[PDB]
Amino acid sequence: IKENSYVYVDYWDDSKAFRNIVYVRSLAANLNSVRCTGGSYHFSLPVG
Amino acid sequence: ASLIYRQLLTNSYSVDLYDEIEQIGSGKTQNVTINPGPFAQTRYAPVNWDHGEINDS
Repeated sequence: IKENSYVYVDYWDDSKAFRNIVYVRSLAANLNSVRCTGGSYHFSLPVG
Repeated sequence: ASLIYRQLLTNSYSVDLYDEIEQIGSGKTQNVTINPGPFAQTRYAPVNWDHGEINDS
């Protein structure tokens, strides 16, 4: 994933506020930016 | 003016008649049909939540 790429997260909840989202005139929101880090992966290789 | 007392005593049978009036008018079926007004109601839809489209390959 790079600057060219986007990442999507579908989300839903059974609260009143989210249950009332069937018709919408405007939906704005601000979020905290966060860091995504990648771990390590051993490529299981049967030689070398 | 004394005639009112005589009329009340004489016509007392109308009391029992009126008791019959009310206690069988209650028995008779009535239904006040409150309306829906000229403005009509409607709910959103049957809406169910699900995960959106997934980009598989």
